[PDB]
Order: sequence, then structure tokens, then C-alpha cells
Amino acid sequence: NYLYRLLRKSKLKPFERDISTEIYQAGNKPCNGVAGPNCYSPLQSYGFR
Amino acid sequence: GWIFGTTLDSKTQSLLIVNNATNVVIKVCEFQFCNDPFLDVY
Repeated sequence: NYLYRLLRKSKLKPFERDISTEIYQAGNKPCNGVAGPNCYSPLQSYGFR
Repeated sequence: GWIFGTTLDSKTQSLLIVNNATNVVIKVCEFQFCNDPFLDVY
């Protein structure tokens, strides 16, 4: 349930939030909603044990 | 009234001030606006 964002286009200004979950792309080929090659979901899990 | 944000309708939370002769509704939520933002009267 506890998630973090590891990929973003730019640095974040103070006291702002980013709730939207979209497919992040770091290349020329668009993801188009498919988490395939060069496509990563930004919300990653901690996984505490 | 005034509208602030990055995009509209969804995908980004948007500031929203609506003024009238009675109150002021400032509200940072998603909401629904079309491509022609206007307030209907009747």
C-alpha cells in the first residue's frame, strides 16, 4: 500500500503533490498505455518485511 | 470566477474559484469542464 515515485521529468517545487499515475516514457517511442519496452510505472512499492 | 491548473477535467487536480453574489467556492478537486468553460444561469 505504501508507494513511492522514482521517475519524473523535472524536480519538484516545495509543498506540491503529484497524485496522477501515468505511464512514464524515457525514449522516442511512445508507451501508449502499454508497459512494454522502455516503459516503467513510476509508482513502485517498498515491500517491508 | 477563475480557473487554474495544468490540464482540465482529469489527469491533474485543478484549482477552481467560482464567484457569485452570495458566496465563494474555492475547491481543489478534479471536476468536469468542457472546452468552453462558462457558468449556466437558468
